[PDB]
Amino acid sequence: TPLVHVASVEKGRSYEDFQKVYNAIALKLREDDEADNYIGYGPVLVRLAWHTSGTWDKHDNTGGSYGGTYRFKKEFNDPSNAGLQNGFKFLEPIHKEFPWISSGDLFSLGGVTAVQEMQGPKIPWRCGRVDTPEDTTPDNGRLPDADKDADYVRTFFQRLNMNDREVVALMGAHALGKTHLKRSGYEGPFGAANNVFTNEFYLNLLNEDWKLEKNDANNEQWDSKSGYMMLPTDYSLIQDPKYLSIVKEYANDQDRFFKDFSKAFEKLLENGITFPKDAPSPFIFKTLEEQGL
Ligand code: HEM
Ligand SMILES: O=C1O[C@H]([C@@H](O)CO)C(O)=C1O
Repeated sequence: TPLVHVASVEKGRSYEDFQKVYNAIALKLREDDEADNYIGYGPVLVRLAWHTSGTWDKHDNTGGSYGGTYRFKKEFNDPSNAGLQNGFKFLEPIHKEFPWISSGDLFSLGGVTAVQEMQGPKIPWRCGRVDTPEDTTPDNGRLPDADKDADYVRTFFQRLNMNDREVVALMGAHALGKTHLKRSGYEGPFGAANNVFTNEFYLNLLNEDWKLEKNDANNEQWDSKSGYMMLPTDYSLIQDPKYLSIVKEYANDQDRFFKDFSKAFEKLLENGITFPKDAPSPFIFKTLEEQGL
């Protein structure tokens, strides 16, 4: 039997405590509005949560969000994580304000807060991740390659126990922010609204005119007449006929896309964690806007 990670709620903490940590991330998001040319820290926090979760292997329960291992040099220096140090740095003063929260809880809560605060769906979220030692840090190379096709994508995500719908849903996070040539070898915004969470990823894939080109690091990307880009793995969602059908469904139903993404994103952030029968129910946090804050 693989490793077992039992959710253990930070001693004495309840929903109100975590709503505070959320509110502090949310306030700071509002505050550092100007970053990445007025994109903000929203997207990088969404990406930080996915990457700290996306090391999971279903086969042996190694990696995943539970251990908060990104805080160790091997994981924070992962070439795939280039840039994410900004997300870490952003969450640093949050963690000094709320030092009782585990690292895994913080990184994953950062992703939740970012989505909700960019007008994304509500993402139920559970506390109880527990910091694990350095020797538990997963090796580099577990996050995906961008220069690949649909067959790669489908296989890759099987290791995260994600099916076709879950893959297409999670990839709509590429409505957010942009690629940076210095970080990934790709350059450009994915779409128009860079820090507002919509189903624009699917609509753009279908409606724009894309042209495959070599960028300034000699990597291939799909470039639109409108000035957007897609990764080869992004564009594969319309080259594969099963993916294409789901792309069309999300392009044509914002509510279903929100619903599906919420489920898949909670699932991604919870993979590898055992929650006790007596654990609290997932928390649905209020936005600042819903609190009047
Ligand atoms: C086939 C799978 C995926 C590949 C190959 C991939 C690859 C990439 C690359 C190369 C970048 C640009 C990094 C940079 O230069 O700043 C990027 C950005 C981003 N990714 Fe993905 N990604 C994948 C799936 C996902 C998923 C599942 C999520 C979250 C649910 C996600 C969220 C993001 C976000 C928010 C950004 C923009 C961050 C920013 O603006 O700094 N990606 N992705
Ligand atoms: O959301 C984002 O945050 C980082 C930026 O803040 C780094 O300074 C980034 O790349 C985004 O698009």
